[PDB]
Amino acid sequence: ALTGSYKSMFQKLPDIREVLTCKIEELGSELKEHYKIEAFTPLLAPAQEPVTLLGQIGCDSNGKLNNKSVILEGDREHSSGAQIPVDLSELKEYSLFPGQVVIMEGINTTGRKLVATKLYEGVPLPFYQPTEEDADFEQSMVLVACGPYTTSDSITYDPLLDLIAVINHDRPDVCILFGPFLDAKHEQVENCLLTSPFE
Amino acid sequence: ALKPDLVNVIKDVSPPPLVVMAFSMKTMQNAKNHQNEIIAMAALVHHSFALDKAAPKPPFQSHFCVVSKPKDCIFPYAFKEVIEKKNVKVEVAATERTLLGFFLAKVHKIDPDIIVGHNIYGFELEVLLQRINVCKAPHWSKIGRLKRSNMPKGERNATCGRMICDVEISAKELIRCKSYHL
Repeated sequence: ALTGSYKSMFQKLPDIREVLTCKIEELGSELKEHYKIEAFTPLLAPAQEPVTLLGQIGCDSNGKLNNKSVILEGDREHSSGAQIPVDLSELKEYSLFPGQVVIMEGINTTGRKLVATKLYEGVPLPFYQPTEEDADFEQSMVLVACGPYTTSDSITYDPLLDLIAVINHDRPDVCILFGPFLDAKHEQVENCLLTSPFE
Repeated sequence: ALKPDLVNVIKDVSPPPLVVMAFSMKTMQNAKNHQNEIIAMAALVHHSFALDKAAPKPPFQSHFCVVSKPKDCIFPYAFKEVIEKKNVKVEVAATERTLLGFFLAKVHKIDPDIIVGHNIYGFELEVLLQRINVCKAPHWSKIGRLKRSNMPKGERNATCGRMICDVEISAKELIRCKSYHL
């Protein structure tokens, strides 16, 4: 649960690839277990049949997306690690965004192109199924509130006052208060104003 | 053969010159169901190629062709009339069914034992299996050198008893280039 601090200011490239990979692999495997499907395909052996693929979705270009520029990339192992363009026009209903790993099904005619046929659904894991001797408890109140903590021209924390007032009023079990207790994009700061340290 | 030691090693000659086929083809797309079928193919034929000697010129001893019509724009006028004067040895045909039919019939007529062609595995051979599954011509098994109970489904075992020569892969045995796609 992250007791201490990191030890990092610099990365190492190929281990990124490693972590991307491990993510893709473990997830795919745990899904395929439930999903009782046989095997996927090295992504560049075009063959006109039903064919199920595994990968993760990404942008081809600098910034945002469309419905006509999704691109796929595969793991390190299952399909030798390369990329193939895509499209889904023929398909019906989807929802995609970068980083997201998914299974798909289409028809690979040319090899360096494909067209979708179907998109099987993701799966949640079962939540914590706890004991039956510990948690047999009563009602309970928790309040919570995020930041920032002023109108972005003053330094008063008036809203913090109102909050702590409500707090002392209603006697809650535990409250938790997200930051950020001092924004940087808060205009009062980024002109280098405050006549004080920060800590 | 019955007993596995009736094998008779003997070391006289090289095997005699053997039939080889100069097979090639040209597919074309179909935006209808997003497929790339074919309506014309051919091959040149040499009938006894020396294995332990020099090259046989002419590059062949016979050939043939076959051609069907598409469903987007149909034939220009008098193709047999225009060509057979020039005669690159093309024959008219009607159906890709008929095409595969008289293709295997050309096998039947010659029955070579080395199939020469490039781009085969990555692009074509599987398409031939697709089309023989679709059209369902009798005596399907003649594509190899055997008859089987059925045509099977990493799917290379379907073809047997017929040397599947290479033109792409084997090319890279010797000389380097950027492309070895010929």
